[PDB]
Amino acid sequence: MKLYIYDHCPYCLKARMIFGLKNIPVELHVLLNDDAETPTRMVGQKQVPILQKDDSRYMPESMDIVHYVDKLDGKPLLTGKRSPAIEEWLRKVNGYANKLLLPRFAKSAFDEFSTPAARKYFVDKKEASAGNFADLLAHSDGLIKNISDDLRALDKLIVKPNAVNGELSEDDIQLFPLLRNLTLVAGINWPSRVADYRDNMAKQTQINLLSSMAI
Ligand SMILES: N[C@@H](CCC(=O)N[C@@H](CS)C(=O)NCC(=O)O)C(=O)O
Repeated sequence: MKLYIYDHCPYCLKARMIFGLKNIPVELHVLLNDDAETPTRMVGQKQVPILQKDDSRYMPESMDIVHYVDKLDGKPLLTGKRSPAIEEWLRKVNGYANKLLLPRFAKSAFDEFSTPAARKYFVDKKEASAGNFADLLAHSDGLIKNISDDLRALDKLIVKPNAVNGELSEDDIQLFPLLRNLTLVAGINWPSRVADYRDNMAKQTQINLLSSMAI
């Protein structure tokens, strides 16, 4: 199997998580952010992630990829219950986290931005949809306060460091990518159960945190 991604893309992280949790090899390939030709040839639209199955078929959609991979060996791991409280929290934080993440992604040394044109493509598309990056960065301290406050609420919902609801579930798939990407945001106050879950799930999934790149 092969997986076509951007390193910053949370949907790509979801797909990467199931390969890491099950110790399944996969050939990761980062596409440039301005590359429409490759994904459109594969799945008829420009988006990532894209899985190539062993028989050469290409398949988009992070949660279809997660479901497919988790069933291959007949022993799915994502058997635990989801939590309405976690869904509510993610609904709230996914409503604004991009205001912190997008301007920081755009400055950072991710492979999908390795040409000037690919980085500029991201900046121009995302300033159009999310707003002027200088203005988003001007509001960093208020947005960091908001994240830190919301992380204190999440802290009470982290049942175990290895699984947000106590048994591995799709809520780990939905939550970890956001926490991983938030480690790029210098200044966040991380509560202890959230921090332990972040670190434990990074190890289980073999996905790097971005703490060393934080800005
Ligand atoms: N529903 C898709 C969402 C994927 C997605 O929105 N990926 C973003 C990158 S994070 C992307 O491909 N946007 C279009 C682009 O980069 O041209 C999934 O779950 O895989």
